[PDB]
Amino acid sequence: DKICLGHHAVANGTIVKTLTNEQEEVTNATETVESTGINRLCMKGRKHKDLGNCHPIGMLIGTPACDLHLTGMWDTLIERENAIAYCYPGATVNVEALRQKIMESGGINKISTGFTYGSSINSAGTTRACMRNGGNSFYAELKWLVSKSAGQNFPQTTNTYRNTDTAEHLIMWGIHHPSSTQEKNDLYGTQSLSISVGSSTYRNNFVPVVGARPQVNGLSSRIDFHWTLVQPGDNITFSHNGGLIAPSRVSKLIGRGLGIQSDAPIDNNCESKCFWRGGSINTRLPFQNLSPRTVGQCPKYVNRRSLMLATGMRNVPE
Amino acid sequence: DKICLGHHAVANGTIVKTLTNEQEEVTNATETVESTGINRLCMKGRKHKDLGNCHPIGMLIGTPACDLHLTGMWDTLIERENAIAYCYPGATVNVEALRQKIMESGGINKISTGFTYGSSINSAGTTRACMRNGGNSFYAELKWLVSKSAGQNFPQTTNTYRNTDTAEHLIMWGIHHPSSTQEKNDLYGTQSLSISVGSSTYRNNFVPVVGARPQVNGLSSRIDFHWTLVQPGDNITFSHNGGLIAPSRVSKLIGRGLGIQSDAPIDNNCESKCFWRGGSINTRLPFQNLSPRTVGQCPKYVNRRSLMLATGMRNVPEL
Amino acid sequence: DKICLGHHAVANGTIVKTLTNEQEEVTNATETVESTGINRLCMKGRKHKDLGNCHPIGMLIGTPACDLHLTGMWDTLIERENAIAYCYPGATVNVEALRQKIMESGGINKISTGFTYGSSINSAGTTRACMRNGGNSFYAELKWLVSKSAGQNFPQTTNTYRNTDTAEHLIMWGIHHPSSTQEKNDLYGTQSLSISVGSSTYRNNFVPVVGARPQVNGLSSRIDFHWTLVQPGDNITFSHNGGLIAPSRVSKLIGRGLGIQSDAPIDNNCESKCFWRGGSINTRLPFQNLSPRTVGQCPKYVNRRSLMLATGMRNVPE
Amino acid sequence: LFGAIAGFLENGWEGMVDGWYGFRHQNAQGTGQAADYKSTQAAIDQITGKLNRLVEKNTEFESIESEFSEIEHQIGNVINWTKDSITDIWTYQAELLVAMENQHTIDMADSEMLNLYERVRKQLRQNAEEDGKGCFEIYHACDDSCMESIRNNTYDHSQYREEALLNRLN
Amino acid sequence: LFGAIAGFLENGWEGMVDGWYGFRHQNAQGTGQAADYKSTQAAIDQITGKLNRLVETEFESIESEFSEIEHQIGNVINWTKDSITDIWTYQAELLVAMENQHTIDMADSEMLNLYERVRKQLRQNAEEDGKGCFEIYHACDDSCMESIRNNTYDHSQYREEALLNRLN
Amino acid sequence: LFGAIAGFLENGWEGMVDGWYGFRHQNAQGTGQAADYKSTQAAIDQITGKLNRLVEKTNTEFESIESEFSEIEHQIGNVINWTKDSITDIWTYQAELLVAMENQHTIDMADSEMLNLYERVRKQLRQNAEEDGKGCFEIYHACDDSCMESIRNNTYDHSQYREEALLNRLN
Ligand SMILES: *[C@@H]1O[C@H](CO)[C@@H](O[C@@H]2O[C@H](CO)[C@@H](O[C@@H]3O[C@H](CO[C@H]4O[C@H](CO)[C@@H](O)[C@H](O)[C@@H]4O)[C@@H](O)[C@H](O)[C@@H]3O)[C@H](O)[C@H]2NC(C)=O)[C@H](O)[C@H]1NC(C)=O
Ligand SMILES: *[C@@H]1O[C@H](CO)[C@@H](O[C@@H]2O[C@H](CO)[C@@H](O)[C@H](O)[C@H]2NC(C)=O)[C@H](O)[C@H]1NC(C)=O
Ligand SMILES: *[C@@H]1O[C@H](CO)[C@@H](O)[C@H](O)[C@H]1NC(C)=O
Ligand SMILES: *[C@@H]1O[C@H](CO)[C@@H](O)[C@H](O)[C@H]1NC(C)=O
Ligand SMILES: *[C@@H]1O[C@H](CO)[C@@H](O)[C@H](O)[C@H]1NC(C)=O
Ligand SMILES: *[C@@H]1O[C@H](CO)[C@@H](O)[C@H](O)[C@H]1NC(C)=O
Repeated sequence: DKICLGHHAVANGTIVKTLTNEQEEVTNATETVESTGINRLCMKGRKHKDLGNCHPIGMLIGTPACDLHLTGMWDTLIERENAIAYCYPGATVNVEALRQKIMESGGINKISTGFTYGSSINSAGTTRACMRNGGNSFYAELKWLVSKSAGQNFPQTTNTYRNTDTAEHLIMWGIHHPSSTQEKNDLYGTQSLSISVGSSTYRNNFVPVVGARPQVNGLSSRIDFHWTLVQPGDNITFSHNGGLIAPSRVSKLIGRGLGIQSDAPIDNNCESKCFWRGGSINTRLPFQNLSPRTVGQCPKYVNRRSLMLATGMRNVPE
Repeated sequence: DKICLGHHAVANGTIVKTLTNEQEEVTNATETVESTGINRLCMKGRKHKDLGNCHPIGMLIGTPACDLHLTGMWDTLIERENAIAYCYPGATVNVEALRQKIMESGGINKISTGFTYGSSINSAGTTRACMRNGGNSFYAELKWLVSKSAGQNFPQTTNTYRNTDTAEHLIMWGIHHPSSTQEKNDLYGTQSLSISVGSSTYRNNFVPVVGARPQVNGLSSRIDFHWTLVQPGDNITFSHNGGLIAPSRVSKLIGRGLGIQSDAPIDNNCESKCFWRGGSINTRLPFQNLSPRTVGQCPKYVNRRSLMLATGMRNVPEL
Repeated sequence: DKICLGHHAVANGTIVKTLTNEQEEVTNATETVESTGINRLCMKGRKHKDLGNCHPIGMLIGTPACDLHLTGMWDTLIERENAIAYCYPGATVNVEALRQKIMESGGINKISTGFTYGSSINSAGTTRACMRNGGNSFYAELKWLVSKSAGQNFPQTTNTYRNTDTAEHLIMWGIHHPSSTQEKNDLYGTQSLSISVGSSTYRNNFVPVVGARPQVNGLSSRIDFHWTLVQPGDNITFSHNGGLIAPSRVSKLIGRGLGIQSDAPIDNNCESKCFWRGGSINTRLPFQNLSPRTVGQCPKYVNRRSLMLATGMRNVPE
Repeated sequence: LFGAIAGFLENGWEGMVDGWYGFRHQNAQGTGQAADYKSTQAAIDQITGKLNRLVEKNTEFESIESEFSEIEHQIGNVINWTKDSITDIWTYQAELLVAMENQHTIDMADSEMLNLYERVRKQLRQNAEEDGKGCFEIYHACDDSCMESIRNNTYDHSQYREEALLNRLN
Repeated sequence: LFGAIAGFLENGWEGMVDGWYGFRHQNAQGTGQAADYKSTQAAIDQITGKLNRLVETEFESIESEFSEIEHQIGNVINWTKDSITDIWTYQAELLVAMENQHTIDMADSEMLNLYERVRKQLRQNAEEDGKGCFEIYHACDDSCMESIRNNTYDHSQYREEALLNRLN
Repeated sequence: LFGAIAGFLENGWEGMVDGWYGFRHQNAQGTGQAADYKSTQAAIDQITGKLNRLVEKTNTEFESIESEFSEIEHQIGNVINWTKDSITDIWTYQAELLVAMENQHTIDMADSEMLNLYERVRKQLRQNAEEDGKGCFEIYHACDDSCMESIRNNTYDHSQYREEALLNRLN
């Protein structure tokens, strides 16, 4: 006559780790490390812009491939891998800080600069390198100023952008470095060239660096870009002599957005808060081993395939 | 007959979290996260200097607002929200590194460069932009060198400072960027302008550049400031023919101090080791939630308003 | 009759810390924080390289001190306190990034530029500041160009290097800054000196500037070194008038290595994965208090002399 | 560690699929099995308590390293050192967490087995004795309804004490 | 957990104020309530060891409060700082959760140690009722009770009587 | 905490170099001592396990971001400094906690293995013995040297001595 106490067990237990013991068998366990991701950019509930083959830099200066991305509002901005910033050769000074400001924004507006040029300047120049609708063109947001009368000295010119708004504006310009002394003289005259840019807080000077001899060597025609922020109430003045690629518009970065670099297709039916190069991570687990490079609200990356949390007692089979 | 065992309880217990329960009632508990803080700078026990409306850079070049702050000794240096660096407008290359150097120091002495200039140089130029006694002045630790005889070519000039001391010195100079061709010509002549500076450990060189800009304290002209450390036993040589704003004193940073950016008022009767933009934090607690930006010796900032550490048994009151 | 249960104890117990007790006596315990290191760089099993008094930078430009270190291969590169980069006094732009690129590298190959100069140029400038075999010499990988006919204008000159390899190349050059007018005139002639360098990803102009300066290694004149990465298929051109310190060879960094700055002699018979200024750390403990600066695979640094882990019960003495 | 699961209890019961803890009994009429509701819930609630903290979620981060373009070499290295540092910290914390949690989970399940066993012992009072394998040898006839009153915690020990004592003693 | 607090003891005594643990009893001369000083002090001391560990580096600024920070280094600083804060916040939460779990079970423990001390003390003169009480099977006056609290009770003195009582 | 090691067992036994826990008996033949191997290996096995976790660290490869021999740019130096010090405060606090927590559990574990041996013997003795306040069992029948080993051997059959034992307990 007898009453016996005991506990359950299962035919197949799971192995977990404790302070005192690896290989400790328990009745049940769940995974604390998310190892599987969604290979798509879940954009439900997000006002987003996919930039396609348009690089964020391209947005501000108006490269043909960004003509549909010159303005917008968004809470999310998506950058793709081989996007185009430039149609004419050259590069942007301080490029990564500018790209991050753009990728941090919630949108862009454009404001016209109001710049006009005297009779002795041709401002409507274009180039075979920058094709738009099958025609020679140029950056939408800029003007290639040259001497209307070739070989002649570019006139000492003055231009002033005034920010009459209540937020900082981002103005970009370019400096043209000619491919030879022959090219430079024809566009801008024999005179020494100086391009001066001055605000209340920013000052700088630019001198076109003149290339040599063949076009296929390293010193050939390029337009390099510079930028700065213009504060509300402040003016910025360009004093130039030939070589300035002048802004016909400046940009205004608006609010905050989340910046995503990824080549994953946009899926509008799923919602997510964490992204990486490879797509999205949606999970309640506190750790992930998908990527050390994530943006948004994410589980912390860990160097482990599996970390099992016991959800049952020691499993003691008969 | 019987004897019984029991534990106490209280009418009103307090809720804590455990590993297994977020709503677990216990007899007593206490905070781990500091929430209050003090909206003043507790400076009791510190040799401090409040800079007021003087910006740390201004100490070195000698802006008027910094006249009571050109030398000193301190263990705490306090910077304020709109302190002034520049009377004559411009900027300083690597300005934030310089500001942090000054804000880590425990003081500054000044040391004359002993610079002298030939007859054809007027070295005491002044401007409306820098004022002492309501009249035209200039940076106390620099000199605006110009042609004594206007429009004339500024002479080729050499000036050498020699660090005969046993610690490194900080020398600052400016480069004048005029606002117009005419103005540049009046000050320095029509000749090409070149300034080159060189020590054993440093080489750079500069070109005064003319351009139209907005007025800042009524000026469209600009002075760009530069600086370098001159080591013990080394000399630094200025070669120039117009455009040099020449240093008349150098600085020496002495020792170490804690630098604070905050506009909370100074309070001399209370002491602290932890400071932020609002004044101070005094607590034995290991965690605080007042601000993610603190300097000194502080509790660690956390993203929670409250974490209670139980200091009693489970609370099991009568039914 | 009676039977009794008990545990063991020892005369001399060891104090450990718990959550509830600062001074708690247990039977045994062991240290969890390593305090002892080896006073040697244990280099066994590493293809290592001890640069001795050769500074990483001097490897690329070929200072006399680095003659034994101009090419090579390694998984570990050791830099030393007395290390020399410059014989002819000067400085290098972004010197710490460059140094770091060299110290992560796993070797260096050197490739001729092929630069030739006509009869107006003496390409064999040498100096007492750069002794090599008891004779006056110069950077091994660079050439001091000067006018063959003393005092005459250095000719306008164009040199172009093409990277025809499949990896990037690092090319270094220098700009001479004479110490007097007389020197500048003798070396290059009385003309205005201009040097411009251009690739697809670099454009710049330099102007030699005369200035009086203290003697370093006997010279008051200086050389400013510049550098850039030339990509596969790209070309980089030098247009120069005098003042250029031209590359005769360019570099190629190969693969990956671990950079060590240390004072300790090498031991090629001991093994280690963890290094600091004072040598190596070979321990199984998770923590150390030797140095907060270490490279490689190390225990984590902690601000504590000792941390005792109990390996036995409470000690209750008789 | 408490004494029961993988302790003085020899093994577990695969058969008992309706709870975590329970009773097997032996009497003149045979054999029966039953699970204890309260003790299994107490263990299960504490597990879910743990799980709830686990899935507690957070801070928005933005990119500090470009996926598709080059970063400056030196700040690149700093970011690298920093991320790898942060990652070793979370790795270690995640190992610690589950190791500590798992230990405590195990020991907690043990403790609820013991507390059940202890409750029963105190009920039976002087009417049973322990066999050291988790069974209580009862010293009177105990029919199905009597077994029920034990698991149901209404078993009155005084009702059987008289018989029980003289069976324990003769 | 140990079976006592919020366990086989139905509830706490709000009326005990001179300790965390103590004795209630019923006999001829009436009832009483005394707190146990030893058990109360092993619990409290353990608590103060944790508050000790609780209350035990100098940092300077790397973020200008009043001037612009270069943008790229600014984001690296934000990221690093937010990552440190996530770490400390997770550490703060785990510390308290883990500590509170232990404090409660330690409290429970010390109560069971006192219950266990008494049980072996009384030996074969008493039987537990399951609600935390020992039914004493002999006459036990106020000086017998303190004898149980003082841990001075000699079972052998009252044994033979108590055993005649337990068996009839 | 379990009631045993710093509790109802007055003090440890230095004399027992034989193992971690064990027996001391007293019978007509004499007094003696033995160490129980199961219980001690239970405790030690959990210890060597904590130690395996302590040294089981595979490690990330770090490179240098601070120059030993040349100066680093000031602002970047200060970011680095602040980061490394913030990492070190974390590891320092982690190492302190790890040990403090581990040590607390190691003691209480050792206490538990002791209480579990005691309970095993108490139950095994059944109605032939009673406990004093200390860790001893008063056995109410003559127990042989062979009988004593039969209690540590876990082979002691209580039904064999019960009648005798019950009689001594009551008379
Ligand atoms: C830093 O600046 C210092 C000041 O110019 C430099 O020191 C100078 O270097 C020059 C040349 O190397 C030395 O010049 C010579 O002097 C001797 C006579 O010397 C003795 O007499 C002088 C005059 O009373 C006295 O000051 C000295 O201590 C000696 O007792 C002549 O025979 C030579 O023709 C020549 O004129 C300077 O003496 C020397 N000055 C000092 C204070 O040492 C120093 O070179 C600069 N450092 C660097 C890195 O360039
Ligand atoms: C930017 O330029 C405009 C004009 O070039 C400046 O504005 C004038 O400011 C004065 C006094 O503030 C007013 O009396 C005028 O009416 C303004 N002009 C107009 C048409 O609005 C302005 O001050 C400049 N900003 C800076 C910072 O220099
Ligand atoms: C580099 O030079 C070679 C030979 O002239 C030429 O084939 C190539 O197009 C040049 N590279 C570029 C990108 O211009
Ligand atoms: C002391 O501890 C170390 C490691 O835990 C161990 O090797 C040694 O056997 C212990 N010594 C004793 C006295 O047991
Ligand atoms: C850094 O973070 C703070 C807090 O959100 C914010 O005000 C600031 O814009 C951020 N800085 C950068 C570099 O974006
Ligand atoms: C950075 O911190 C280290 C540690 O004290 C110190 O040696 C060094 O001087 C500090 N460097 C800077 C940037 O001031």
